[PDB]
Amino acid sequence: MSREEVESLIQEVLEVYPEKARKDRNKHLAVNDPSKKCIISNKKSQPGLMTIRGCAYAGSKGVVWGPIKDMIHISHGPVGCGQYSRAGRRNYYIGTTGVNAFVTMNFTSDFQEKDIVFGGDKKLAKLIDEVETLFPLNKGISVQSECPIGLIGDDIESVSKVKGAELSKTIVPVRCEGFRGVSQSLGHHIANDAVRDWVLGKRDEDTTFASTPYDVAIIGDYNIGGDAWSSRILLEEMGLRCVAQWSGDGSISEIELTPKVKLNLVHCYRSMNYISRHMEEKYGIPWMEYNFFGPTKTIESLRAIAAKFDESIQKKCEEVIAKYKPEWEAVVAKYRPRLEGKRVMLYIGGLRPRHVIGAYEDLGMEVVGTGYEFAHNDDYDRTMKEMGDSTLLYDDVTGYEFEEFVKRIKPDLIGSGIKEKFIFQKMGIPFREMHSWDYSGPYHGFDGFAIFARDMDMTLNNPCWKKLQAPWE
Amino acid sequence: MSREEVESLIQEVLEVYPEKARKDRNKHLAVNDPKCIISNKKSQPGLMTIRGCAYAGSKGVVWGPIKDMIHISHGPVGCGQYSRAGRRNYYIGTTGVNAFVTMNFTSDFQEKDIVFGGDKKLAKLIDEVETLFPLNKGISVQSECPIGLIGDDIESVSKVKGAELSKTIVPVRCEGFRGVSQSLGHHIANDAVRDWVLGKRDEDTTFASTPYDVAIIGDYNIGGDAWSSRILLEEMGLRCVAQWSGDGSISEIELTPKVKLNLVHCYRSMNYISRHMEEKYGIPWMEYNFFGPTKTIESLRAIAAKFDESIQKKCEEVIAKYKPEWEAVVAKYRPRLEGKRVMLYIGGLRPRHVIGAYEDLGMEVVGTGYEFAHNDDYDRTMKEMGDSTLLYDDVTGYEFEEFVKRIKPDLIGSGIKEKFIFQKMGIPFREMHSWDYSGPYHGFDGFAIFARDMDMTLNNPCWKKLQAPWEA
Amino acid sequence: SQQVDKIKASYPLFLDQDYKDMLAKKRDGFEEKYPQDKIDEVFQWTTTKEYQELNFQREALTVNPAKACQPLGAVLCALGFEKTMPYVHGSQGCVAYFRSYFNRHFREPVSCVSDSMTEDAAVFGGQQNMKDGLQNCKATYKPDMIAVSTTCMAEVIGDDLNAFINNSKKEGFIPDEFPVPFAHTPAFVGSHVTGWDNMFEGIARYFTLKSMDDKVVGSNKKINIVPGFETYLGNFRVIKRMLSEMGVGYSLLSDPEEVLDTPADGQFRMYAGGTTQEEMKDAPNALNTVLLQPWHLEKTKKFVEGTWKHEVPKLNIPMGLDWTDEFLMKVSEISGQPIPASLTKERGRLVDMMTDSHTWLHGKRFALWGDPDFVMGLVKFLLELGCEPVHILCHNGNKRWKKAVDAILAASPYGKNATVYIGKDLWHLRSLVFTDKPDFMIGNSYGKFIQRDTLHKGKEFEVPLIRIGFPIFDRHHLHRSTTLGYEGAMQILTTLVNSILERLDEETRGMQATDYNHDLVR
Amino acid sequence: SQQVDKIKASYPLFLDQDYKDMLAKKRDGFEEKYPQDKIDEVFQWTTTKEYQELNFQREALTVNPAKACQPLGAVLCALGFEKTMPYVHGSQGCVAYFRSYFNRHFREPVSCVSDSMTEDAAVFGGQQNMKDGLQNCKATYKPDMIAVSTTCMAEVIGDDLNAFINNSKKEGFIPDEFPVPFAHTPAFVGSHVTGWDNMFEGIARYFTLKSMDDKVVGSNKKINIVPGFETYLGNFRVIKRMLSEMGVGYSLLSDPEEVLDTPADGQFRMYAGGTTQEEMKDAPNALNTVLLQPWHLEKTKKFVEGTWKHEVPKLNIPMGLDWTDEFLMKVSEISGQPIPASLTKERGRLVDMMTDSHTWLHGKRFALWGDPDFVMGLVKFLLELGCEPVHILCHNGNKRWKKAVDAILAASPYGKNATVYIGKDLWHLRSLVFTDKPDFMIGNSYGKFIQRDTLHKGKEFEVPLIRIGFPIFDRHHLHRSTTLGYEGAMQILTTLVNSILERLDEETRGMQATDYNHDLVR
Ligand code: ICS
Ligand code: CLF
Ligand code: CLF
Ligand SMILES: [Fe+3]
Ligand SMILES: [Fe+3]
Repeated sequence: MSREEVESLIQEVLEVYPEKARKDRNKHLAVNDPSKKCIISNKKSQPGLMTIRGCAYAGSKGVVWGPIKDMIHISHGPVGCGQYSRAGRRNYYIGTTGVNAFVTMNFTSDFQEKDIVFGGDKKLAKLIDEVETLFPLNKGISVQSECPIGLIGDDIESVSKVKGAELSKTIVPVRCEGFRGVSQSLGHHIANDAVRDWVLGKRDEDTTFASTPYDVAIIGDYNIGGDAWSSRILLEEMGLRCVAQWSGDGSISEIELTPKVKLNLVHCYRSMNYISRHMEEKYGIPWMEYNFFGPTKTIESLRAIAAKFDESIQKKCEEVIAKYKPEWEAVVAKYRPRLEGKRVMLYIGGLRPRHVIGAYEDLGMEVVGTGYEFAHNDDYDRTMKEMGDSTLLYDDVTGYEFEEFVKRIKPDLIGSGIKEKFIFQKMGIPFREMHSWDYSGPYHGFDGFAIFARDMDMTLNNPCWKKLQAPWE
Repeated sequence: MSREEVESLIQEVLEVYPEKARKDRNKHLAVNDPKCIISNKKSQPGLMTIRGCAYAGSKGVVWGPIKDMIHISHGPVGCGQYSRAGRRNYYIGTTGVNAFVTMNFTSDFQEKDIVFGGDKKLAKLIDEVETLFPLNKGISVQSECPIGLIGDDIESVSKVKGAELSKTIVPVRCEGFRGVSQSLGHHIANDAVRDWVLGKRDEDTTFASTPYDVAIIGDYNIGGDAWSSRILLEEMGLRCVAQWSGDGSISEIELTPKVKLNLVHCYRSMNYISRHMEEKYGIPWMEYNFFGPTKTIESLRAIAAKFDESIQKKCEEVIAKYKPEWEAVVAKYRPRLEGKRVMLYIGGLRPRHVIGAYEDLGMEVVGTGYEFAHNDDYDRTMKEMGDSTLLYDDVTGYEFEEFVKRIKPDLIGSGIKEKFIFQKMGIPFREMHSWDYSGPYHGFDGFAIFARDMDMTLNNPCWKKLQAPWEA
Repeated sequence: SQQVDKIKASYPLFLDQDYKDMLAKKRDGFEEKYPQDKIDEVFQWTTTKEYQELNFQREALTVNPAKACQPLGAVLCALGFEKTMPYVHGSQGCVAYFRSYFNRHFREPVSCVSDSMTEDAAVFGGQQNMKDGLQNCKATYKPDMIAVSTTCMAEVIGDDLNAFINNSKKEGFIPDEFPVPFAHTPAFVGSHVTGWDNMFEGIARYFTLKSMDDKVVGSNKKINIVPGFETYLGNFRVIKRMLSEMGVGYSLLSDPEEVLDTPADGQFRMYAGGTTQEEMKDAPNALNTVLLQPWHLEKTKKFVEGTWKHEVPKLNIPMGLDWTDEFLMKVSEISGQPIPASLTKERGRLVDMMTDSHTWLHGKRFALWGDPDFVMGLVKFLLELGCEPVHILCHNGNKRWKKAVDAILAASPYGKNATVYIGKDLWHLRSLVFTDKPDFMIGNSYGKFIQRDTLHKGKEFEVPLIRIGFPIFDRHHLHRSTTLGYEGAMQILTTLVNSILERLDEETRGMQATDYNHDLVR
Repeated sequence: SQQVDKIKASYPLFLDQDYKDMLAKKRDGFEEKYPQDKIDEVFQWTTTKEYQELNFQREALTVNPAKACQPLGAVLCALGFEKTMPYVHGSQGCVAYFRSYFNRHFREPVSCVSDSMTEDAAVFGGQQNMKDGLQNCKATYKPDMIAVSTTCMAEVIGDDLNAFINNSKKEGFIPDEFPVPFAHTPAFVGSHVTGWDNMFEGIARYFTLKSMDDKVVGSNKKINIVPGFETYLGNFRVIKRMLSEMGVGYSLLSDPEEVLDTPADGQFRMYAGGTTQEEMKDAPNALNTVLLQPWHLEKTKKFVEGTWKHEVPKLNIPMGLDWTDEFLMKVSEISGQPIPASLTKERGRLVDMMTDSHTWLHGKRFALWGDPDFVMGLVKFLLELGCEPVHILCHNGNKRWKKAVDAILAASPYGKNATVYIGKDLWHLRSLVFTDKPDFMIGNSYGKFIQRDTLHKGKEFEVPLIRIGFPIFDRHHLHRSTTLGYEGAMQILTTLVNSILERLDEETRGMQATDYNHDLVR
């Protein structure tokens, strides 16, 4: 329950590791107390410990670039990467797939041995020509590098520059080979820099865009189940004009137009803080962080965004809060009495392990443990404030550690990814997917909170959990 | 097919029966030569006859298809339920609003309706029908078994409630115990149309007539069979004022006394009201056959001769238009069905009416028979069937199996209570009642379907697979 | 006009212009049809709650019933006995319908005979028909046994079956020791499930009532299983499967599993398998008797308890998680055999499927109908899955059954919006799914016309049908399914969740409109 | 806006007017969208035949592949062995994808580790990761064996698996006797099925190569069964069920049936069942070895025949009627056991179902795709039902396989309009179903976007999908189905016939339009 137990539990679990892994894993587990202070992150994964982490290709193709809908993204390399990630993440978009949008499609060079020996650059140029005859309405091409691209001495940048100038088309080389970095984290950074060097500056000397004092861009909202659409409505009801969404339902033109906005609203810090810092240096555009999980954080974030403008936007902000007040209050009234006091454990990626705690507490729930796959030290600094004392914190948790932590703490609900869902459902612990929203959502904004509360209730209080044991042992 | 074979076969099948049934069944089995068979007689008890009842012949056959009328299955719940949507009398309409064919209206008799009678229930029922189905254009009351045995009087209810609501309520006493077959159901149903509906417009003079007006009698639109026939006669120039009863309305039937000609497809089920209209209205009637090209060509011309030379010219136009179509059907499917022998057992018309369609595909009918046909039906069958072919009336399940075991036909055409018997024996089977949910088979457009359906079933690969490769 | 290389059956043949114009000219000139604007107004009226109130005030007219008549069930009960010919004393038109009805659902041969009582028999009784009928049947189809029920004709004129059979053996039409069980099965009483009850009670009486002198309960160390009116082949199989895994001696009394699933191997078998007469005569020596569908086996229970002196346990139909559990534990207590790890695993995997699919099942609103025992297990399983059975209809249900079901609903929050209807028909249900629209219907093939009516009002009002029950005519081989035990629960679960997902796929298949939710992973 | 009365998820939430206008302003203001009439004209062009010609000229671009990479199959092969951890030497992202892919299809845990080769290993080799990885995995998850495959990274830099493992044992990272078989599974060669072959052949030689002197063929009187890459739980179980009914001793080598179907009983089981190491050592003593999917087991075949000296019979996959017969007849010949009466009946029952359904199956045109053995058995069975496999596609098929399938089509009239494609993908197939419209598709969940594209062109061009294959993500528990043997033939037949009938019902539900064909009995 607290302090000496949780820390004795941590040494309890680690006694099974070889010394090398034990010493390294010890530094990634810690107990909270609201400056690295108590835990390291963003380090190598110990081999053979069943990590949940993905690669840098996942962080660049599946996360940042994939959602851009009017572009064609090519998985450059063997056929595995693009296939396992085809339509795996529910970053929603409006469009005619195969004609002017291509998110859920899988374009690949499908490497054979002939291309590992000879290189795959000549094929890539030939691929780009085939793409252009068959998909004339694509507004850009990105080349996501898979593991073999770097190890064989290929140069995708020269192909991109030559074919790009030939076809007068933006062609984005991205060196997001899976062996780079320690996780999806470097994938974001590689992808951010690839947006910078090849897309973001295309309209720097263009002056035709009619700006306005309320122009704004949403950064780090990938529209999981319409999450970015549940956020946009609230901002435009506040009087703002949202020029772009990165990258959920986003377009190439929305990215190119972002340097014209007055404020960059960063939802996901871990994956987009790189391009935000560059846009403040190059274009002087300030950027702030916000949180649209639950009514508390959303109301707090709406007011903080309005303060950056004039009294009109601040007076609309209070009209919006008042309009949705009866709605989210009815949601809380109906579902909090069913979820009050239930303890939840979380393990997600780089933002949500902390960003959803406010939503859980609005329903009266308590996060007794959270953790990130690939977060950095500045992510854990923000996490310290959002969680109580004596709560468990884990970085790059192992399958064994996670299972062991859940057995001792006995949380009432777990929120994580697909590679953990079926482990704990068999253990009798209700489980919600906090990546794909368990094919439900959206969870952002006020409209998302209603779904969120409904989803946590239906699973926690489902009758199926009472029937795990046979009435005869 | 030696003819001492078939006669000796008929013999060494009836040795299983006790003498009483053997003697009566011996008269219902004969081999012909184009006066040797009796029919329309009682079924022998406990021998698994394929026959239905007079309720089936009246509600399920003659009246049911009439779409803007509501037919009440008067009696316990069983009869209306097993016959709901059982046969595919197709119609155009909005079921539950202006049409009601596939619906099941019943009085659901309980014990207190059996002891106290169900006429008070029948009168309150007719009211409930009027409130919940205002666009119905008539109600018929089809009597199930108990109605006549408990001394009910549906007609007094029908005459009282008929005048009160100024609506036509037809009492039909088609109790299943009456008669020996569905045949009497036809007759009882025919007499009920004659006495309660057909004369409705004897006074009227407002229907503008036409020398080319006709009406089809006895086509119940199984899979659109009536629509596939009406097209052929309307392209010939004739006018079809009525279809009895496939996709038929009460108004169409009421206007039938105004035609110049009645074309009867099914004689056995509709000859009754056909003769009556010739007696009362002078309207002549003629038989025809729209099964296969040969019989359709022959019928179209015979029908055309009853008119002037305009129609006979429009006739030969029709024959020439569909000439390439049906000829393509034959060239494609006759080489696949040529020389193969069919055994048939159906109801009262098709056992002889489809013989010509099977011949246009090069098939031969080594045996046929009827469930409930009369002796005049078998007189017509003598001409259509060849020499030394087996004929059976009200054949028993045991007889039908033993006949097929020896004759070994290439395809059997019968009903649903026989399909899965001969399929397991390895003999292809086509339903000649429901067309096996295919059709239509009438006319030229139907012959294409008919030919494709006989071929897909007879030459289906599944038939060469009945024997395990390790049991041989 | 037919194109030889692309031959069109009725659909879509009559969509051609020359047919559409010809049907339009038939209507306008001869049918005197009501104007479409009127029939549109009427159809809309028939979906209103005002119409529903008139609909539910009926008391004399029944529209689209959800039941059959007794003899139908008596035939099916009889088919479950070895080399037994079903025989219904009365008029022949009923057997034509009984066989046709079962043919279309099982797509198999269904052997049954009549003694073809006619006008003459109505005024003098059917005794002669019974004498010739039995004799003609025994010599022609060589059954080991003939089980006699009645049509409603024979029940009205008061034919005494016991006397008529005894006179048939007295006069030497059938041997005196030839088993001829009989039951009165009047069609104006109860429904088809009652015919099953009466037939089985009559067959049990014929083989046990006089031989009780030497019967001691439990001497054969077996349990008797009475399945009731059952039209799924997998339900017979799954019961005998679990009992075999438990190592429990059992006797399934009335087993039509073999006869209704004979192989197509070049020969037709009239009889196959079934309960032997030896098992029926020895049934009173069983430890106890279990009734799988107790809500239409009332008479059978009274006889089993009154004459065999078996303590028939109070078990619900083994449908769903909880009731399959109670069923195995009761069989384990009676037989002394433990529940083997094979069934403990199978239960676990059912639970695993429930947890895997609960997010799509939760809150889904179902209307459903069928027979009382089948319906109450479906309602029970639906609540266990987190679904809401909004409309529960059982035309042949009684009042104490409704109170039992209402108690199951009250014991779960997912039954808060549920209402149980008895004595109502599928035209009553048509109104209910219009005024209190659920998401799906669980019923037989007669529900397809309710889906057809809901679709006519509008696509957002359509209530898709999920075909579970009897009869199923417009789908093939569903009679092979299972709805009992854990296996049956797994099939029902899969059917339900995948019905929800294919409907979601259909609604979100619109490009650039709703296909943003056309997820690959669900 | 949300009503707490009826919460709306993404669908149909974003159909509300206030969300609709917003997305319209987002489009008009900042998306620089092409005019809708351009998008329509282009979409139309993509359905034409000119586009198909361009589509089939592609040499370098692959769009929507129908295959995965080798290590995926190596993981699945390894999960079938008792208490073994699949271990993929290479970069960790692959393993995260391998587990996710299998989690979503089986809806079960899938345990698999990596040694997380990173930037440094690309220049110095991954020998250190293999040392600590094997030591970490063995102590943490306590497996009895560790099966090693590779990612394409580890293959490009040329890491020698044999030495890396040996030097891990030499230095004491794992005991010298701890079983650690291995296989090079390069993602740029073949497909996921090759990874299954490579892994199994590598596991085989590990237990068999240096021990053949003590082996004599047939001394254990059993038959080895190698299932290959198999993702239907029923297929493993139907093989074992029929072999037990025949009284044939067998060894199913690679049996993941238990681990992919553990019960939910309040406890997680990382390992469950599987082929033990003792069976793998005894496998050379078998009468013979049968390959259920020989077209992706050629490496294993050559090892079994060459080293075990087993005369591997030339058998097609036991899919359909004829090939299930030849399979049972071969197993009978090898084991000497006769085919029991239970399988004779079951075959007949499948035959009976074909006879009852042939009218609806005859002439139906199917496009289909999948792995080579699965596709040719489905092609064979379709021909046995009288169906036309119009478009046959196997992305990972070779030309020797295509000639084998082309001869199967030539031996039947129902393969006359059939063409077999190799090296093509679902974007190729999307053109074939537009320009040569079949009636249905039979494939995995990826075909759902092809059906969505056909419907956009119009209702009359929609080609419904029948989900038979791998992966199936948008339905629940179809992985429990069966496709092998008679039982698998009956499920497929049932799925085919009823999908046809559900489409007819949908097309003929129009009130007073097409419902004239909305028959109750079909
Ligand atoms: S981008 Fe990141 S792992 Fe910030 S790679 Fe990952 S759609 Fe997670 S915690 Mo999947 S840093 Fe987004 C994420 Fe968070 S794919 Fe989604 S849920 S808010
Ligand atoms: S000959 Fe009807 S099935 Fe019968 S026992 Fe009565 S309700 Fe049931 Fe014809 S009219 Fe009908 S169908 Fe028969 S009863 Fe008579
Ligand atoms: S870490 Fe990441 S996912 Fe892994 S490969 Fe590398 S980029 Fe890709 Fe791809 S193709 Fe199959 S899954 Fe690998 S082994 Fe080669
Ligand atoms: Fe059958
Ligand atoms: Fe599972």
